[PDB]
Amino acid sequence: EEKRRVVYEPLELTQAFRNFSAGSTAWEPVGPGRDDRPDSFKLPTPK
Amino acid sequence: AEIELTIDGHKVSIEAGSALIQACEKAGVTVPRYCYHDKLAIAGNCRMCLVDVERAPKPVASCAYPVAPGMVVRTDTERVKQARENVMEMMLQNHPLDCPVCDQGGECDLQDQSMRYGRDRGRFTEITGKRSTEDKNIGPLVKTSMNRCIHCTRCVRFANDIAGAPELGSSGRGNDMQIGTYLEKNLNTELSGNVIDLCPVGALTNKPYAFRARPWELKKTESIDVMDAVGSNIRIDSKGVEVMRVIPRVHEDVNEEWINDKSRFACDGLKTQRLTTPLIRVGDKFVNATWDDALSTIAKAYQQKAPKGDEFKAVAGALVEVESMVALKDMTNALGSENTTTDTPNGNSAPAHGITFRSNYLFNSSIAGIEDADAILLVGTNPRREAAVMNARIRKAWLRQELEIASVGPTLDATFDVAELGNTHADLEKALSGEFGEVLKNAKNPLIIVGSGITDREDAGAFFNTIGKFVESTPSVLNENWNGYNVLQRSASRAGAYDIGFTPSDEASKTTPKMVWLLGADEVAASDIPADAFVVYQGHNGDVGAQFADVVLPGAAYTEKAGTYVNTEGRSQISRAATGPPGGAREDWKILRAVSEYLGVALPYEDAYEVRDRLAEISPSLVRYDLVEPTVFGDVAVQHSLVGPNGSVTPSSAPLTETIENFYMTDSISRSSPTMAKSSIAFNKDNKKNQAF
Amino acid sequence: AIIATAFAETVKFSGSKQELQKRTLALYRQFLRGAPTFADLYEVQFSIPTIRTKIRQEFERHRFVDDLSIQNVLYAKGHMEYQECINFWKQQAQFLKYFPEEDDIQGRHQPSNFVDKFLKNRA
Amino acid sequence: GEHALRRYPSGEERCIACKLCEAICPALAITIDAEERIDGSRRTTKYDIDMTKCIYC
Amino acid sequence: MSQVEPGWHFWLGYGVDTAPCNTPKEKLPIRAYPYKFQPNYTGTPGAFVTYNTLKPKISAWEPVTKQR
Amino acid sequence: KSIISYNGNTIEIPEEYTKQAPNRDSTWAPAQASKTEIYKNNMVRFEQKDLSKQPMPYAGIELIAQQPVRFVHGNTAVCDGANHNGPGAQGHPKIFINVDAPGSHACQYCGTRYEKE
Amino acid sequence: DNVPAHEIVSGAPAELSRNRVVRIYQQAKPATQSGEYGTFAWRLDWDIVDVANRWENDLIGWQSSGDYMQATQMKFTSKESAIKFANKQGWDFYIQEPHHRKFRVKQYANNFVHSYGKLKHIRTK
Amino acid sequence: ALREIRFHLCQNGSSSAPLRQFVKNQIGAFQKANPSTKVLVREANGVKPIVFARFDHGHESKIGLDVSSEKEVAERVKSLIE
Ligand code: SF4
Ligand code: SF4
Ligand code: SF4
Ligand code: FES
Ligand SMILES: [Zn+2]
Repeated sequence: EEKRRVVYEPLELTQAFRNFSAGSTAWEPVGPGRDDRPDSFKLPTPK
Repeated sequence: AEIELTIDGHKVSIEAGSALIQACEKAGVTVPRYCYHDKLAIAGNCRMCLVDVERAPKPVASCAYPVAPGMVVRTDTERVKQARENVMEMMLQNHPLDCPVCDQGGECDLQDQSMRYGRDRGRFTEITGKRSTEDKNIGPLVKTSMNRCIHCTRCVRFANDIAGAPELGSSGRGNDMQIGTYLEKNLNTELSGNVIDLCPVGALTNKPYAFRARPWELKKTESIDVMDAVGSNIRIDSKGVEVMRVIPRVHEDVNEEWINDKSRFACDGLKTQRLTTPLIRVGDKFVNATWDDALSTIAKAYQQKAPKGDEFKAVAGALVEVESMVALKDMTNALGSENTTTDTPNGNSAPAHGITFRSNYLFNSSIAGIEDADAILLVGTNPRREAAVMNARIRKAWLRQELEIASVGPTLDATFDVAELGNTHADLEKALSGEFGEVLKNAKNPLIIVGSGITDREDAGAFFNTIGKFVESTPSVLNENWNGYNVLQRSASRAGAYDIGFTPSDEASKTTPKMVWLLGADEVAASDIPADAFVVYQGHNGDVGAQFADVVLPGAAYTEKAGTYVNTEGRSQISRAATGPPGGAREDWKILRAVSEYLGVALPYEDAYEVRDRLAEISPSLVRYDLVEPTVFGDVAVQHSLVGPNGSVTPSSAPLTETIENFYMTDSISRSSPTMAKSSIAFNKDNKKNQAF
Repeated sequence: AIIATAFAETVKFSGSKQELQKRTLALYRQFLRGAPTFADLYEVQFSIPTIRTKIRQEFERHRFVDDLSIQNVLYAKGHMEYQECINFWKQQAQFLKYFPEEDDIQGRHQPSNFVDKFLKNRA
Repeated sequence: GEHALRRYPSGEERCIACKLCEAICPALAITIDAEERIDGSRRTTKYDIDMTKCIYC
Repeated sequence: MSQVEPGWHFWLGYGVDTAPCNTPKEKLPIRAYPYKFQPNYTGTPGAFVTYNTLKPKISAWEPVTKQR
Repeated sequence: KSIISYNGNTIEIPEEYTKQAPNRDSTWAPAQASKTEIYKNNMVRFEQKDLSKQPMPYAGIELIAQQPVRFVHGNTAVCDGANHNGPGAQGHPKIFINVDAPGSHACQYCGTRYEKE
Repeated sequence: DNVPAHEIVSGAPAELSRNRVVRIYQQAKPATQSGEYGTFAWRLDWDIVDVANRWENDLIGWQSSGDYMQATQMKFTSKESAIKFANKQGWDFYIQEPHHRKFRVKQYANNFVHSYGKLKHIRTK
Repeated sequence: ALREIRFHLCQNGSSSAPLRQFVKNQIGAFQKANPSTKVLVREANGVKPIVFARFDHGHESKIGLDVSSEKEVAERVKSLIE
C-alpha cells in the first residue's frame, strides 16, 4: 500500500511444504525384469 | 579361510561357515526375512528366506544353511516365488486388519514384503474367523498389541541374550503360543526400549509416542545422544517444531545398533518445563524480561560486584557442547579468572587423574576393545547404569568367549557373573596384590575400568596411585599394542571439558566467588553457592539450577543445535539440529559472545566457522570427527599423572557407594520428563512387577 | 516463418575473449543509451543518472569473471534483459526489482554488529 | 461438495487418526494431529481442512 | 438455498425418488444427540470463528525460586 | 465465566460456552486446548461474535460411554460396525477382540465394549 | 576449487552460497525395518536456520516457514558426484561418512554348543 | 607460560619427533619449573608441531616447533615463555 505497486519479497509460507517422500519403500519394488532382445542382436556364446 | 560359491549366477566369496543369507547380502542379492537379524542368534522359524540349492531336494532356510565350497544358489526360481507366496499367505491368515490403527503402519516389514513377494489378494474367508490374543502389560514404556505378533522370537532372543532379562519368553504350544511373561511382570531392563525396534510388526510399540505421527511425515536428522557419555548415534524424527521420537542408527564402534531407555524416552522432557524468555529475580519471584534487560543486568552486577581474578566462577553441566564450554572458558579467562569448574562433587578442585594427557581420563581401550577382553576389573563403577550399551557389550563378550570379571565397589546387579573383591581401597590393595592381580598379569587383553565416580571422591588420589603403580608394573595391562587403563565418564560433556582444560586452578579453589555462571549445572547444591553471589543460569529446562539464579537465560537443547560432543573414547562427534530453539531461546555460544561484548571482553569470533577455528586452536582432535587415534605417550602419562602427584593422598575408610541413585532421572531433561518420572516409579526394585520370585 | 522480434540477437558463443568484450561494450552502450527510454516507459520517481549508475553497477559485478563460457552466458542473459526492458515487455513492478535501494527506509533497526544481530536472533 | 466428518450410530466418531487422508490429498489441504484419548482410544485432537487449497477430488 | 434442510436438499436436486417424509425407518440415521439445523451465517455475527484446537507444542517453565 | 487476559483485563464468557462440549465439561486428551484457553488466546477474533451459533458438536467419548456392554459366550468377540440396513461395506474393517481377561474390552475402531459371559 | 559468488549462472540468491551449509550423507539403515533399499543414494540437504525454520500460526495452528530449502533434498549416485555438484554451486558442505555392519560369522549350530563348565545362561528358543 | 601451555603434535609424523622427545623426557621438568601453569598435550595425525601459551587476560601466543633437536625445541619454548 505504501508503494502502490506489486512488490517482490523473500518467500514466507503460512504452512510449510510437507514432503512425504520420506516414506518411500525400504524394499526394492520391481526387480530386474526380462530382456526382449531378439536372438539376432545378442552376442553368440562360444560353443 | 574364505570359500567360494555362486548366488544367482554371480560369484561371491565369504568366510567358511557363514550362513547363506550373509553370503546373499554380501553378493547384492536381496532375501526377505522376518526372524533373522544381524545381532541376534539364528532362529529360522519364519521360513521366509527359503532358497534353492542344487544339492538339497527341498528349498533351504537361507539364514541357517551354512555355506559350502562350490554351492550353487538360485533365489529367483519359480519354486522360490511360490514358496514366498505360500509363506506370506500363511503368515497373514490370522494377522489382524489393524493397519490404519497400527503404529507400525508405513514402516512395517509385513506390509512391504507382503506387497513385494506376497499375492495381490487373500484366500482366507473363514466363518469361524481369526485367532485373537490377550494383551499383556509389561510396563509403562512398551505398549503391547499381541494380536499382531508373528512369533519371530526377536524380542525373546534379545531380552534373553543381549540384555540378560530372562522374564520374556514364549508360553503355550501351537496356535496358542503367546509371547509374554506368563504372569504380570514388567520387562525390566534399561535396554527394554530396543524390542520396539526389533519387533518387525506393531506388536511391541513405544507407549509415550503412540498414535502421534506417521513415518512419512517425520523429518529425519542424524545426531548424537547426550544422556550418557557413550555418545550413541541416533536418528531424530521431528515434525514441525517438536521432536517425536529417537531411534538408533548403526555405529558398530560405539553403540552397535542399540540405545538405552533414557536416551530413547527422555525426549518428552524437551517439550515441557522449557526456558523460553529471560528471567530476572525481583524479590522472591522471577519476572520475564528482554534479552537487553537481562544482559544489562548481568553487566551491572559485574560492575557492582567488581570480581578480581578468581571471583568469577564458571560451572559447566553434564549436557553442554564443546563450543559453549570453549566460549565460557575464553570469556572467563578474559575476565582474569581461572575458576572454570565442572559440576561434579569436588569439582571445585582439579581432578586427581590429571589433564595433561588424554589417556589419563579416557577409555583408552576403545569401546570396541571390550570385544577382545580376557579379564576386566571394575573399580567403583556400575556400567549397567553409567553406560548401558557398554554393559551390553561386556555381556556379549562374556557370553561368547571365556572371560574373568571382578569388581571393587558396591554390590552391583550385573547381567554377567562378577567377582566382588570388596567395597574399600584396602580391598583394592589386596586384590591387585592377590589372585585377580595375577589374572590381570597373565591376561592377553586386560583392561582396568575406573568409574568417574571415584574421581569425585576426596581420596581419588589413593585409588589412582594404586592403579597407576599396578599398571606401570604389569606390561600386559600397558604395552605398545594395548592400553588396558580406562576411565569411564558418565556425562557427555566431561571428556570435552577435560580436553579443553576446563579445570580450576589451585588458587582458584580457595577463593569464594562473588559471581557464579552456571552453564547447565543442575547438580549444584545450596552449599556450593555463596549467599552474596550473583548467579547467572543458562540452560534449556527449568530445574534446581534455574531456581538458584538471579538472572536466567534460555539456551538451546541438544536437538536444537549442531554441536561437538566428545565421548568416553575420546571420539569427537558432530550433531545436527533437528528443530530451532523454542520461544526466545538462543544458541549458547552466541549468548556468551553477546554477554562478553556487554562485559567489554568481546570474544574474537562471531561465526560458526570461526568457532571451529578456535576449537582447532584449542585441540586438533575436536575438528577430526569420528576419529580415534591412540596416544604415543601411554607410559609417560601414567607416571607423570597418576603415580607421580598422588603419593601424599591418604585413603579414607569410607566404602565406595553407587554413583547415581536413580538411573532414570539424572539430568535436567530427564528430570523434566513425565515418562522418566513414570518409569522411575514403575521400575523400582521393591515393586513385585520387577522381582521374579 | 517465425521471425525474430525487435532488438533480437541470435545466440552465438564467442570463441575468443576479445570478440566478446567488443559485444559487451556495445551492450553497455545500448543500456546507457536506453536509460531515458526506461525512465519514460516505467514512470520511475528517480533520475536518469541513477538509472545509469545502476547499469554501471550491474556491469561491474562480473568484471573479474575469467572462464570464457561463463562470460558468454552472462552476456547472453544481459542482452535478453536489455531486450526485455527496451520493448516494454516488463512492467513497472518487475522493473523496480532492479532498484531496491531507492525505496524508503524500511525501519529503525538494521543490525550491524553481533549484539544487535543477536538480540533479533539473526546472529 | 463440502466436507464433513461422520459418526457411528452410537455417536462415537469414525475417524481414528490413521492419516491416510492426509497422505493422499493431492493439494496438501489436510492437517491432522492425534494422541491417545483419556479412555485409550486412538482419536484426533486436531483435524483441519483448508477449503481454499482443496481441489475437491 | 442454505435454508433447505439436508435430505430435502438432495430430493430437490433429483437425488432420490422418495421424499424424506416418505422414507422407511430402516433408512434413517440413528442419532444419540439432538439434531439441530443451522443455515449459512456468513455476513452475520454468527459466522464461524476458526481456532487452533491444540495447546502450544512446547510448555514453558513455571518460574519458582529457591533459597540458597 | 471471568477469564483474566494477558493484558490483566477481564474477559467474561457465559458458563455454557466454557464447556468443552455440550455434554462434557473438561478436555479428553492432554494436547487438547480447553475453551477457556481458546478464548484467552483468540479473544480479538471473538469480539462482537455470537457464541451460540458456533458449531459445538457433541463429545463422542461420553456417547460411547453410554452404550451397554455386549456379553459374548466364547473367547473372541468379532466386530465390524456394519450397517445392516444399507448395501455395500459401511462398517469398519472386521476385527476380533479377546475377552478372556477380566472386564470389558473395547473395539479398537468403534469403541463398543465386549465382555465374556 | 570452489566457484566464488557472482559467476554462478543458476540465478539463486547469494545467501544460498554465502551463509548456508549443506550436508551430504547416505541414509542410515532404519532400525524399524530390515530393508535397505533407501540407503545407497547420496542425499544432499540443507542444515536448518534458527530463526526461519518453523513457527506456529496464531489462527489455525499451522507450521509456518521462512526457509525456502527446508523441503529440498537432492539424490546423487556417488559421493564424488555430490561433492562436484556442491562445489560447482559454491555450497559449503560437510560429508558424513556412512557406517556399516561389521561382518561376523553366524552359525545356527552355535546355539547348541556343549558347555563343559557351569552354564552362563539358559538359551530358550 | 604464566597460566597455560598447549602442545600440538602428530603421533606418527617425522616433523614431530623432537616434540615427542621433548614431551616424553622433560614434561616433568617443565611442569615443576612452572608449578602454576597448566600443561596440555594434544595429538592428531595431520597437524604440524605448534605450541600455544596463555599469559593473562586471555592473551595468547604461538610459535611453530618444526625443529631439528630436543634442545632446539627447549629454547623455542623458553623464548615463548619470556
Ligand atoms: S503390524 Fe504391520 S501389517 Fe500388521 S496391522 Fe500393523 S502395519 Fe499392518
Ligand atoms: S512381539 Fe514382535 S518380536 Fe516378539 S515374537 Fe511377536 S512379532 Fe516377534
Ligand atoms: S485420519 Fe483421515 S483417512 Fe484416517 S479415518 Fe480419519 S478421516 Fe479417515
Ligand atoms: S529368516 Fe530364515 S527362516 Fe526366518
Ligand atoms: Zn467395532
